[PDB]
Amino acid sequence: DVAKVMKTLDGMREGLIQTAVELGSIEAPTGREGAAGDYVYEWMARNGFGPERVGVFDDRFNVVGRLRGTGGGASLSFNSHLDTIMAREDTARFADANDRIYHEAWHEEGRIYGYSVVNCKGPMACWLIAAKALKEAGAALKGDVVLTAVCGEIDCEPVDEFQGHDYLAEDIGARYAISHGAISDYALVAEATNFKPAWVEAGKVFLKVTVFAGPSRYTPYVPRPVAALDSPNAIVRMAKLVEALEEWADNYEKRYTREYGGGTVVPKVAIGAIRGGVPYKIYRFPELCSIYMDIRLNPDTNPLVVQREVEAVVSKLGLKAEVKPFLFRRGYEAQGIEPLQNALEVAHREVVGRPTERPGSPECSMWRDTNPYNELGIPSLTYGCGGGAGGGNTYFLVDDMLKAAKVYAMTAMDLCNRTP
Amino acid sequence: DVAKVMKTLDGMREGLIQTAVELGSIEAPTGREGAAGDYVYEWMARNGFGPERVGVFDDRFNVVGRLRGTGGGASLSFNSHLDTIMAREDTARFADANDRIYHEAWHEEGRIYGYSVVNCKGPMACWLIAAKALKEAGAALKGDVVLTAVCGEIDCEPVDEFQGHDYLAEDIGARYAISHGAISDYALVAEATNFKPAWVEAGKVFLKVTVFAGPSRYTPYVPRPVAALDSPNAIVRMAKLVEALEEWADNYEKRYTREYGGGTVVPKVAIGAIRGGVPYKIYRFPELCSIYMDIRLNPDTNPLVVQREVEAVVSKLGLKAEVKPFLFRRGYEAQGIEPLQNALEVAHREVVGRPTERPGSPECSMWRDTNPYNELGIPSLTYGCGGGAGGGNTYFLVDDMLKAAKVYAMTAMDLCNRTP
Ligand SMILES: Nc1ccc([N+](=O)[O-])cc1C(=O)O
Ligand SMILES: Nc1ccc([N+](=O)[O-])cc1C(=O)O
Repeated sequence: DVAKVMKTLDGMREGLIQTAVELGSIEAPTGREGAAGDYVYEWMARNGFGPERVGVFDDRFNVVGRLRGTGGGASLSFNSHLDTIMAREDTARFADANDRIYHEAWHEEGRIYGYSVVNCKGPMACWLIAAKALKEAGAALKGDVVLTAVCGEIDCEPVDEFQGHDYLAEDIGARYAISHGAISDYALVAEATNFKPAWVEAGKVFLKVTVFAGPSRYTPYVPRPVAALDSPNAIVRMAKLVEALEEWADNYEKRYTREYGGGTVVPKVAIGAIRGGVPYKIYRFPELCSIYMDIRLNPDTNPLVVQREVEAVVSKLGLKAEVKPFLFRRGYEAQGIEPLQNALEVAHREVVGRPTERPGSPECSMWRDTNPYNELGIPSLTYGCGGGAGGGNTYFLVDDMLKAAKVYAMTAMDLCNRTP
Repeated sequence: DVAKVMKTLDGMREGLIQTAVELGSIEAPTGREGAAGDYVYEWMARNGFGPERVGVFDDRFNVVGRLRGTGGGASLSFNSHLDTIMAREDTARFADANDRIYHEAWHEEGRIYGYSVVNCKGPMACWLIAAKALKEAGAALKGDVVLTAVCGEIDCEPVDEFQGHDYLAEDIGARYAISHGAISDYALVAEATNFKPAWVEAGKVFLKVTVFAGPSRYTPYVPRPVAALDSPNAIVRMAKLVEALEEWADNYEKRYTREYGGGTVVPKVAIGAIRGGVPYKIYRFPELCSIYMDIRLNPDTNPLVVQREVEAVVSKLGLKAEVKPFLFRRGYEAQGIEPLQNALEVAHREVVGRPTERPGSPECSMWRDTNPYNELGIPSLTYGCGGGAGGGNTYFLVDDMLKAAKVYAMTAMDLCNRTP
């Protein structure tokens, strides 16, 4: 069998690239994934995978389709996300929000370009094609192959005045699709891991640290000189608190590094946002300033601890602040992952030509949709071509992309013909 | 301390009753919890718990407020749900959809009447008041008391053409509130358990069993006689398939009963809805009919197994059908429950007057929002007065409700002054 499907895949090298660019071209930042979902649904429908739209919202939804199998075999889920990182105008976070790389996809040489291709339509293109090859090559599987394309993968979260349809992400994402029928025995989340598989990822907790000072004064009355930490202007104390927290962050990752069978989890910290006062009434400095922190957790850390740590860092400075968490997610290590691990490995060795190696710590210390599957007892690991977008890589090598498709296919033929 | 708060609660017995009826009277079936959330938000705000609205939709949201503590202590979460079971016009499921009991609440004697009070504003009223007592009695707590009132508790799930805002429930419910900041060291879910605490609850999986027959014929051409199982009318084969599944259902609970520390899980089965063809074009019998089954799971059952079981029940009749699951949730047993269990137990003995006993199997075999807390590592158990609405009880005794408020208060006083 395996030789039939392999030759078949070489048949669709063009189809592989096209699907990637066509998908890559669609503007699909988190919050506008609908357009891409429609493309995949049609693509899936067109190929007889009989898709369904699972979603909280009618313009933000997941697509679940499946390649039915003869019967009595393990079922494997293939997963990737619809949304992309950069919106068309994200001038807040990028110095150059207009680079072509951020919002398009193209074939400039035996490689494919576009942040929207690396994350994450390139991998999705791969298993979409791999499923096509099996069906068209009429391969024999006893188990179903489930094709899950999800939305809201990326870590956008509502906070404060940003609530609802536009800001939601992972709550309406893969975990929704699963809890509403996209279940299988094992699941392979396809993302760029550089052909290295990982069965651990990290949780996270988001803290909104607000520091209090005051009292506000009309600028002609502001009192100086005063020590930074005793400033009445909360932006100034925040300045100090930011630098203390930056050192805490430096140590946090070292202390909480944990090595797992699945990978080595090095959980980092970052201050994603800050805001105090409003730009259109600055005549009075603000009595409070806020920062938004992204703290990663290894699978074994309780977020309440981390809050208390950050609470402590604040107390050491004699500041008065409110540390409040507005997001908490858990990271998991796969249990019972072996069958999929093994199936993947044989395929990998056959195609790539060498054993799989330990993934880099960053690839095991982030959020990937393996956590929802593992959360619900569907053993999951992540594996794909290219290097991580957060790295960040900007292209894929079509040969690599073609290899990944073979591995996905072979993994399926292997695993799906084993009885659970 | 404990006596100060106890005398205080007798101070607010009427407020206890008023709060329940006022809350019970609000029409708040799942899908319209908005009016009630607003009520609680203002109630919470009026009393200084500084509430916040956590929700996916602006008319369906959870309310989280908290009674701040001095510092360096464990924090305890109190939880109850806003929604009620029966909508004002639910003529589809109830023979008398107009009974006063289904949609209102009233104080007719030392007891309070109303399905909306038993499930679930009676308990919510209890701890809302308990929080009031502590604050008003200036009791000493080192840790926060978190007041979480949620929506989408009840098992309404979107399916088929019923998707979106109106049909969503627990996905936007408590698990949303927690994943977005309503975290504590421990959590107590207040519902009617008959003053027996349980820290295990059951999962569930929903299957849409669709059976195919045919071919369609205009009534004057329908062929008879034919055996039931060979009928062209898909409603007829379904009649046979329903009785097979009913016998499978009788056995399922016996085979899968499991005993846990938190309780004994007896997982039942039920066929909640059926529909084949449409009432406004009956001249042609339908080539397919569907039933929607609600299958509970003990925490250790894999939803994939139960599907194969039912797929089997179909295959044994030689029927061709499509068994597809459209909901899957997991049931959990609490881990690390001891501190709450004990804190609860001491209060119970003092107020109720005797040791606590094992809960009834139904109360451990359902869905309660303890599963979301436990899923995310917050040990949780459920305890409240009265007997379960699913039973279904139709009233609460004002005395028992007052006791339950005393227990909640005492639990908080104990637990919140322990350091984690
Ligand atoms: N899961 C991810 C989420 C976000 C980003 N990013 O760089 O914005 C990358 C990945 C990834 O898979 O590499
Ligand atoms: N959590 C529940 C959900 C539904 C129902 N019901 O009878 O429809 C009852 C309860 C309960 O708590 O007893």
